[PDB]
Parts: sequence; C-alpha cells; structure tokens
Amino acid sequence: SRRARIERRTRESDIVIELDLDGTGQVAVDTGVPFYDHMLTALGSHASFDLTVRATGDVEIEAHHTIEDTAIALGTALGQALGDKRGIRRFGDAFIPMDETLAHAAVDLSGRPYCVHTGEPDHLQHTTIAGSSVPYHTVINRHVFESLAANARIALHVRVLYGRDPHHITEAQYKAVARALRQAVEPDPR
Amino acid sequence: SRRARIERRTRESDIVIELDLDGTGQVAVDTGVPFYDHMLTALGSHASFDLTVRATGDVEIEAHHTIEDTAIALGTALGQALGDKRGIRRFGDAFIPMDETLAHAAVDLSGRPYCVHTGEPDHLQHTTIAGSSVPYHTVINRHVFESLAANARIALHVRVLYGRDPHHITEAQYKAVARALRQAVEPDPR
Amino acid sequence: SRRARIERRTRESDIVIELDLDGTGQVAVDTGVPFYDHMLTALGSHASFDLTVRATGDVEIEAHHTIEDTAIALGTALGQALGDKRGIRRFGDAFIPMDETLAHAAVDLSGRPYCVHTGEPDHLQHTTIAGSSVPYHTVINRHVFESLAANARIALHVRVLYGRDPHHITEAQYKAVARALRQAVEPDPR
Amino acid sequence: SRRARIERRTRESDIVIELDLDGTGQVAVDTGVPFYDHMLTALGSHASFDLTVRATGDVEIEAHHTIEDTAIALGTALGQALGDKRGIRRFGDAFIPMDETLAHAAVDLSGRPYCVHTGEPDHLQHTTIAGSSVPYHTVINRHVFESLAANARIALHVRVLYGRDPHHITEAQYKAVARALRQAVEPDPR
Amino acid sequence: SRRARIERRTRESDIVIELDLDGTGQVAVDTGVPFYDHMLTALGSHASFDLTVRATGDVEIEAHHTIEDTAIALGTALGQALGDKRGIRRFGDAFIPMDETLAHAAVDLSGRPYCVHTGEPDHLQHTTIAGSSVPYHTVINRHVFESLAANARIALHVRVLYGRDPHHITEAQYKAVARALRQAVEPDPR
Amino acid sequence: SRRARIERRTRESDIVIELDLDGTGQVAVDTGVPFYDHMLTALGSHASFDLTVRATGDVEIEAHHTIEDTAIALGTALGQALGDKRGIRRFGDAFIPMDETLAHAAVDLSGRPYCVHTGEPDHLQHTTIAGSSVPYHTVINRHVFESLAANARIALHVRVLYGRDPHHITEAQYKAVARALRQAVEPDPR
Ligand SMILES: [Mn+2]
Ligand SMILES: [Mn+2]
Ligand SMILES: [Mn+2]
Ligand SMILES: [Mn+2]
Ligand SMILES: [Mn+2]
Ligand SMILES: [Mn+2]
Ligand SMILES: [Mn+2]
Ligand SMILES: [Mn+2]
Ligand SMILES: [Mn+2]
Ligand SMILES: [Mn+2]
Ligand SMILES: [Mn+2]
Ligand SMILES: [Mn+2]
Repeated sequence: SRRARIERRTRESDIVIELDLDGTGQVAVDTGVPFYDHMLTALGSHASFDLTVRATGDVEIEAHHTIEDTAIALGTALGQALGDKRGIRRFGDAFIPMDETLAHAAVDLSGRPYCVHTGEPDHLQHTTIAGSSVPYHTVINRHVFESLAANARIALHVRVLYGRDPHHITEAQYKAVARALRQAVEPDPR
Repeated sequence: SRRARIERRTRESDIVIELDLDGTGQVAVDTGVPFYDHMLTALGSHASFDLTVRATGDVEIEAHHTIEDTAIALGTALGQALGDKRGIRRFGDAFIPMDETLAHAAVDLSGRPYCVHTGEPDHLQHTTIAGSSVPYHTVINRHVFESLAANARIALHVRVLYGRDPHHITEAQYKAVARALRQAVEPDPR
Repeated sequence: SRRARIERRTRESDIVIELDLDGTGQVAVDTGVPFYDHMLTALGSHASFDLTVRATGDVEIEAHHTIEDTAIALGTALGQALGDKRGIRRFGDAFIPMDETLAHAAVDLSGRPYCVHTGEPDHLQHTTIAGSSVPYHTVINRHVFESLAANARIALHVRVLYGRDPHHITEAQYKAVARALRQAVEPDPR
Repeated sequence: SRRARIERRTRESDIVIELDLDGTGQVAVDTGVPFYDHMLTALGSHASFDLTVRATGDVEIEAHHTIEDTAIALGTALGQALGDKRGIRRFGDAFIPMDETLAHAAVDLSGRPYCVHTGEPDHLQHTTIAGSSVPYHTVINRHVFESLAANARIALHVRVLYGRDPHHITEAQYKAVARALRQAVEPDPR
Repeated sequence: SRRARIERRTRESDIVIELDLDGTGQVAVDTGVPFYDHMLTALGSHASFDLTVRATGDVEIEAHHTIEDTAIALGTALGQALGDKRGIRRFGDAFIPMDETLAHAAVDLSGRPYCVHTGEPDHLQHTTIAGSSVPYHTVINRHVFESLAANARIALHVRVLYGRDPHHITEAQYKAVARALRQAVEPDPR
Repeated sequence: SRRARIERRTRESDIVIELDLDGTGQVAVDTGVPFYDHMLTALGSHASFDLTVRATGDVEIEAHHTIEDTAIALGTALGQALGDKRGIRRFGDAFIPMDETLAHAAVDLSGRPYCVHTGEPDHLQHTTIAGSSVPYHTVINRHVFESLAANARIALHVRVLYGRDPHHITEAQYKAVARALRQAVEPDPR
C-alpha cells in the first residue's frame, strides 16, 4: 500500500532503496560504510519499516558521497511512500535515552521542508567513529538529517539535550528520528 | 455528549461559543479580528473539536477586548464540556515544528488553574501582524493562554523552544495547545 | 501475568513489595514515612499498577535507610515483573505540569541501567518536607530514582524544567516517572 | 592489653566509655541521639574496636552538649588505650567511597594534637538529619573530629573530595576516620 | 574457591570469561581490539587474577560493542567470584604513577553499585589510540568502568590527578582499578 | 642481601653512602648541612633503612652542591640495593600529616625515571631555614627529589596538599617519600 523503490545513479555512487512504511522491521542495509549501516538499521527497525538499502560508492575517497547519496535517495523514497499523506497523524515526536545521552526528534510530515539540528557537542565536528573499514565522521550527522528532510519534504527538528559518547549521541539521534517518523505516519482514527 | 454553548455579553463585546469536544474539525470562527480567526481555526481543527465562534466587539479601539472576551468565553465552554472529567487521559502534550520554530504545550485538565508562558522572543512584546483589517499584537498571546487556562480551570504550560517569524511562533503555540488538549480529553481505556 | 513479590530483610529495614504491572491503580503503601507513602501512592496510581508496599525501618535515625531499601526492593520487583520484556513499547516519556512546576521523565526499559537527574533547584539539596511524623529530605529524590533505575536495570532520565515549591517539584517527578513507565510497559501492536 | 574505661560527669551530660583497641567490632552505643549512635557504631565497627558508649544529656536543649561530651570522653579513652604507643604503625589513612561521596582521613598517632577538616560542601553548615527523635546538625561534624583529635592528642586530617548527600558525606567521614585509626594502631613488625 | 565462568552471546558479540580471584597473574586476553587486550592484560596481571578473555564482535563497525560487552561480562564474572563477600577487606585503593600521569582508584566491594570518573583531560573525549588494527577511542574509558561497576555491583571511584599522554592516562587508570581490587578482595584477618 | 656502598668524589664534594634496605632505622648522617642531616635522618628512619651518610663539600659557597651530590649518590645507592627488583610490591604511597601540613608521595620502583613535584606554596621558592650553621633553602626540595628519582631510576610523585610552616612542609615531604619507599621495597607474597 505504502511502498517505494528508488534507484539513483550518480558519478560518485549507485543506490537502490526499497521501503515499506507499514513493515515489521525487516531491514537489510549495505552501503560499504559499516557504522552508517548500523545507523540505518536502527532507523528502519525503530520506525517499524521494511527497508532494503544497497549502495556502492567512492569510499576510497571517503564515506561522504555515499552517505549523502543514500540519504537523498532514502528521503525521496519516504516522500513517495507517504503519497498524498491522507488520514495520518502527521505530527510525531520521540525522546530517546541512551545511557548518559538524551536526544529528541519532532516531525511535521505535511509541513514545508525544513531541518533544525541543535545541541550536539562541539567535539562531534571533528570526531571519527572508526573500526576495521571506512570510518564515519560525526560531522555528517547534520547533513544526513538535512538531506532526508529536504528530499522527503518534511519538517524535522533534532535536538541533543545532553550526552558525551559520540556513538551514543549519534545512535540516539537516528533512533529518535525513527520513532518520531513511526508515530507521524501511523493512521489517525479521526 | 460533551457539548457546551456559552453566550457572553459585556460592554466591550458580545460572544457566542458552540463547542463539541468529540468533533471532526468542523470549525467556523468570526471575531472581526482575521488573524485571531485564523488562530482559533487552527485551534479547533488541530484539537478535532467542532467549534463555532461568533464575536462582535469594539475593534475600532483595538482587538484586545474582543480577543480577551472570546478567550474567557472559550475557556468557560471548554470547562463546561469537560464536565466531571471522568475516565479521560487528563494529561496531554505536543511538540509542533513550524519551519524554523519549535513550540511545546503540556496540560493537566484536573490540575488547579495555572498558566506558564516561556521562551517567546522579546520582539513579540512589540510585534504586530497586520493585513487589510484590525491588526494583531503578539503581546496578547500570553493573555489568550492565561485567560483560557483561568476559565477552563486547567494547568497549561506553553513554551517556545526557538523561532524567529512571529506568524510561525504564534501559530505553532496555538497548534501546540490544540494537540495537547486533544490528547488530554481523549477517553482512557483503564 | 506480570506480577512480582519481593521480600527484603536488612539490618536497617524489612520490606515487602507486591506489584502487578497490568493493574487498575489499587495501591496501598505504608513505609512509616508519610510523605514517601504519598509519593509511592502517586507512582503506583499514575502508572496504573496494583502496588502494595509494607516497610518498617530505623526511622528513629532517619528515613534514608527505609526510603532507599524500599526503592531497591521496588526496582527489583519492577524488573522481575517485566520479565523478558517481549512485545512492549519499551520507550516511554511524560511531561507533568504541577502548578508552577514542569517535570519530565523518559525511560528505555531494555536499555542498560542508567539514571540522569537534572534541573532540580539548588535549595532542594537542603529542603525538608515536614508534618507530624518522620520528615522527608528532598535531597533523597536523586537517590530514589537512581536506586530504582539500578535495580530495575533501566535507563531513566528525570528533568525539572522549572519549579519553585518543593512539594510540587517532588510530586511532579514521581508522577512523571509513573506515566513514562506506564507508556513503556504497554504492549506494542507491531 | 589496650583497654580504657572513662567516666565523665558534667552539668550537661554523664558519659561512660569502654574501649578495646584490639576488638572484633563488638559495639553498643546509646547517647540519646540516634544518628550519632549510628555514626559511633560505624566508627567502632570499621575500626575493629570493641566499644561501649552510654550517654545521657540535656537533649531537650539540643544534641550539641551530648555529642561534644561523648567525643571528648571517647578521645580521652582512645589516648589512654594507646598508652606509650610503642611498636605501632603510627601512620594510617583511608579512602571511603559511599555512592556519590568520596571521603579521606589521615592520622599520625604520635604527632602533636591537630585537626584539619576540609572539602565539606557549604550546605552542611545548615543541614539537619532528622528522624523521629533528637535531630543531628551536620555543622557538628567539625566539632566531633576536633574534640577527638584534641583529647586523644593525635594529628587528624579529614577531607571530603566530593559528595552531595549529607547522610553519605557524614557517614563516609566517620568510616574514613575509623579505618585510618585501625591501620595506625596495628602493631608494626619492624 | 573464588572462580567464575561467564558466557555472553549478543547480536553484536560473543564473550567467554574465566576468572580466578586468587590467581598468580596468568592472563590471556583476545577481544579483537589490541589496545583493549593490552589494558585487560594490565588489569588481570596487576590484580593478581587468573583471567582468560575470549571475545569476537562486530569490530568492522567499531570496538564499542565488543569493549562494552566484555566489560559487562567481566563485571558479572567479578561479582560471581566474589560471592557472599565474607571475611574480605572490602575497601581498597591505589595510586599509580605512570611517567607524568598520576591516577587513583578506590573501591567498596559491598557498597551499592556506583561509578564516579573524574579528572580526565578534555582531549580524551576525542582522542584515538591507533595501531595497525581496530583503534581505541579513549572516550570509552568512562563506559568500561561504569559497565564493570554496574555488573559487579560495587562502588568504584576513578580519578586522574594529572597527566598528558593518553596511553599513560588510560593505562594508569586500568592499573589503579586492578590494584584497588586486589587489596579489597584480599582476606581480612579480623 | 640488599646493601650498597657508594663513594662519589667531585670537585665540589666527597660522599660516602652505606645503605641497607632491610634495616631497623640505624641511621647516621653528617653532610655539614644540619637541616639536611635532619631530613635524611627522617628519610632513613621512616623508611626503616640502615643508612650511613658522610659528606664534606664546599659549604662556604653554599649547601647546594653538597645537598645535590649527596642526593645523586643516595639515589645511585638505592638503585643498586634494589637490584633486579624481583618479588617486591613495586608500588608504594603514603600520606603524612604534620600539624597543619598534609603531604603525599607515590612511587613506582620499576617505572621509568620521572619526578613530579606539585602543590608546594610559592614562598618556599625564597624561604630559608637557618640555625647556627650553613642554612637550607627550601627551593632545593624539588632538586633533591628529582636527583634521587633520576639516579635510582624510579617514578616519584610528591604533592603538598596544603601547609604553611616551611619546616613542616619540608619534613612531611621527606617522611612521605620514606614511607612510600618502605612500602614499595617490601617483599610481595604473590
Ligand atoms: Mn555534502
Ligand atoms: Mn486584558
Ligand atoms: Mn498561517
Ligand atoms: Mn546510614
Ligand atoms: Mn544511601
Ligand atoms: Mn501532594
Ligand atoms: Mn561546642
Ligand atoms: Mn551501537
Ligand atoms: Mn555503550
Ligand atoms: Mn602500554
Ligand atoms: Mn643543581
Ligand atoms: Mn624537625
């Protein structure tokens, strides 16, 4: 009923998205950026979407292009699946406590495209989350949310009330958006 | 079931309110103050009330008396429609993102009359919203919420987390109260 | 289905807790600390638990030991009643307006044990609430929440946005936790 | 071997102390000030003394006189039991973590009488610990340590590194002194 | 006598711990995070434990999950090996000088779960220790200590008095905890 | 078993040191600088060393050269007596209360040469301790500790937590080092 398939081929990347708004958390993400995969898995899961993401990009340069192209594609998919946006709750919000971190997200699905990202500690402008593969620079967090809000054409406010650990700060934000989205897309019985 | 009709004749104004708490957003507002009409329409709509407001007042002087008398009348109507307040959720809250603005409202319907209004930028103390008719002075926003809370006999906290545009700041607040009220008046299945 | 009985005998105190998560607000609390009884009644009631607390302790010394032992016991009971935590909403939050005070609580029931307590005015570090019996020192508020979060093994963030009266500040917090818990333990239809 | 019995009759109070330095924590304290009893129990226990304190005083006025007279008597007993102070470790110290509080104590048993008390938060100058009986004013903490150090004729430095709860701050200090004393009085194998 | 074996399978990781409190420093650690291995080796060695750690996790994402799961598992093992905690010294502390760095740790093994981590320079919130494999982000230091304290159910205060080098600051802390633990678990001859 | 004899002839001075780590406090010091003799006596005594120091130097110029040469020689002797440093506790620390002063010392005997000297009041940079003979300038305190740490090849941190009297500040430091050393050199039963 509320599905969307988006293919997006740029010079930097090639993306395929499959999105079902009324899913059960069946999520499979592979972008070549493992921490981004982890975040998009959290997104899909906590939003109760069925989400398949397959992305290959110029990760030798860095993750930026891949992360950004995926977010654009994902936003487009979200907007398409929403459709005319009839009979939905439209507004959604969520607080996410994650150990010492507390994040919050609020959405208006019919509201004009906008993104406000506030509260994130300053050290996230130059923090890296690194494993055995392509690393993740937390400075991209802003971009990811902006890109999604811009391409889904929704109002999205994301706040970090407080927090220390960059893994927790980042993950809390993704989960906050997921749960705000979940509430907003749900059918309204009025 | 939960209806109320209030007639209020003062020297300054004459007001009629018709309110159904369990409505479908059938709203008709005419106070002679067009921007106030726009706000009360947003209120009724987003609260899912059926609301009819008819008000005539000394708008040649200014909107103050009309806006205040309507708010008193509306609060009285809300309180009457609520009745004994049995088996309702009682507590409600809502975040409303409106472009750059984010507003929040929280209510306790059984709690003693109280109103706290915080966060509104200082320039709203001397901002006017003006069209082709009677203008609206944003300084009245406080009064409107206080008057309603006082006459409905409810606890009402309204916060502007941030914002710039006075139309957005004002509209977000009215919508926030509407959606907080909607949640609070809903029947509780416990 | 989701019940728990905890008996806890220390040198300082002897505690019995009976907890049903899926109750109707049938609450009976007797700790020998009347204001604590009032708070635990608010907790049980607003969480829609069925809660029986019976506690005797060394109240001649002060309430601390009794209040702390009860909170540990209560946390243990909450954790046990939750069980495997299958098919619940997991996340919950609540704003509680109480006259001039506004408090907020947010929980993650599956999240690792953690407690953050912020915003409480400084005078609550040396405020006493006193009647005709054992008094209550508001400095214990922190401890109570920490103890519960530690023994239920949950993430619990409690904030006072603003407030003046210590009775209101304390009561709002207890009610906020109750309603956050209520939302989190509720079955999720997904 | 290292025992002492002190009887001290003033106008304000009547005190009996029985002290064995080489005990097993057999402690019985009754001063008419329940929280002081709790602290002196912690002292005796954690020092591994055998300690019997019996005190009656003008508690209708307040605890001050009783608390001070006991501390003087106890210091005298400690000094007498120590004797010539031959073949002991002489120096002792202890850190005591108590939830959020961390306290420290350091002693020189042969060093000239001296007491330094630092780090205690300012609100302890006007904090009361109150149960169902005679209350305890944390401002006396200083006095108790000074009185003991003066009458045992020892160097005693007590520091609160950090802490919030007055019960914890007070109890940590008493336990810190106990364990510093324990180490100092122990026989030195050199 | 005081042994424990813990197996912990999560989605992120799989952990096996073998712990003997009364060991001779026979330590074998393999988590896939070499610097963490180095730290856990220092822990086991300086505590005079016999410790075997085997952990595999999603290190492609980053070390966080593995480091955290190991710490939880290790804390659980420590608590189990401690048992009823009868006839032990209970309190322990240690200063560790490491070149320019000085760190300190203090424990109460019977005290309620708590962790305070103070003094660490600000640049450790965004410092990485990197070799030829999975890197280590010093921001996790806090988490590791908190996780252990939470799962062993002990009071643990860790302080950096001063220091510059992040390798030294981190290593000193791990060694400080090890030696505080060693002293606390030792049998008390009273 | 753990002895050392060091002879050191410079242009400025001629030094003989005899050191037994496992002594009974048999100490005889003569450097021509009486206050230094007093300090080195405190060192040897409180460390439970057997120590003989005989030094003659250009004291007509000032004590500096003699004090420094002795400290170098003494450090060399300490290092030699320690030997391979097998089966010792290695780490040691001590707080020393001396009237109003509190000093602290912490050592790592196997740790790389290092000395940190902190907390000493500023007036000790230009304070003199003078009797009927060669005076002592407290500014040398730093040098003495640095010289020892450098020539014994040990980590040595010395702190003055607080203090006023320069005799007490100086003496407390020497005693603190002595007792830290005593604990570190002691055989470890593991
Ligand atoms: Mn970009
Ligand atoms: Mn007015
Ligand atoms: Mn508008
Ligand atoms: Mn206590
Ligand atoms: Mn406590
Ligand atoms: Mn009340
Ligand atoms: Mn006095
Ligand atoms: Mn994660
Ligand atoms: Mn974590
Ligand atoms: Mn190393
Ligand atoms: Mn020199
Ligand atoms: Mn002297």
